[PDB]
Amino acid sequence: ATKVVCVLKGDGPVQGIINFEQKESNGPVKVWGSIKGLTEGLHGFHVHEFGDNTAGCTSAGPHFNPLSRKHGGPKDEERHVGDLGNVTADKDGVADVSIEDSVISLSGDHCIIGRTLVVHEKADDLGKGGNEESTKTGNAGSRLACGVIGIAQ
Amino acid sequence: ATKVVCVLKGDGPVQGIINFEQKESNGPVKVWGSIKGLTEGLHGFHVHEFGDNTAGCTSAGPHFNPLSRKHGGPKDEERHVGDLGNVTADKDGVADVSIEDSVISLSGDHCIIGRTLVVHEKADDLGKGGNEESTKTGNAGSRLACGVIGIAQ
Ligand SMILES: [Cu+2]
Ligand SMILES: [Cu+2]
Ligand SMILES: [Zn+2]
Ligand SMILES: [Zn+2]
Repeated sequence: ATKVVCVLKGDGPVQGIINFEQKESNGPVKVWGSIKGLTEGLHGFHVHEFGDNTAGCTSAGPHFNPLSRKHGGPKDEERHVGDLGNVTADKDGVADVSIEDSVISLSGDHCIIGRTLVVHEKADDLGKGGNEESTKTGNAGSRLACGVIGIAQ
Repeated sequence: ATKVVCVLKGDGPVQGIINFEQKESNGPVKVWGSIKGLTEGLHGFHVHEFGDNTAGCTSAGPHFNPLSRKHGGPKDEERHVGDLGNVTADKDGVADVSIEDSVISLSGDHCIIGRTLVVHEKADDLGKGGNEESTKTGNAGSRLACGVIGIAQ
């Protein structure tokens, strides 16, 4: 794949549009877009395993993790494929998202197409929280909005 | 893939859940589930090209058609990959979908993961309407509900 898009929606005010682009079947994935409705500050931003919206964001499952690693930040060697870290919302509740990641992919074994993008209630502690939950979700809390990742024109 | 799912939602009362399962790469895809809120009778049922929900079902674009063929019914050689024909709603407004198709796939060039499933306003004429629109959309009319096709557990 080359271009993909995800529309985040939830039961609250959080909504956004996140694009993904991958020039090469191997490489870096550019991820960008905007999310509104958020409390100012850091929010966990992850690719969850299943593109299943049958029970809202809950049915998305845990973080996409085909290498069976523990949770971390995007720069850690130890992390889930789906660990994209935090995004930052401004005082207007708006997160201008721009991330480049070489672990997720739009092709191959780490393909995230058909999976779910989630934006969280609180900051992802990137696996340094000192408890089991930190090693699973970064303590990012509830899922405020999500969308299935789909193929874009 | 083995298993994928799609949650259909739209601007009106149509909603449903559709499952797709494929056991061999080859291989035939079983499609099944329930759609409620429909007018009794025949409704067009297609996989559209983009998993892009940015502007409702409109942004899903045209029928998935990597072979650049004309619109047909699922039994036709001449058809788009996305042409699943009609589903039938009963007098309760419920379409209990059960289709088997070996043109769509959950992998390879005809993969529908990350594309959009749509259920339409009217019957799909299966490319037998005698006008240009018939050879494109089957004259199935408006898009009542759609969802991105996602990976299920
Ligand atoms: Cu998460
Ligand atoms: Cu259609
Ligand atoms: Zn994680
Ligand atoms: Zn068609």
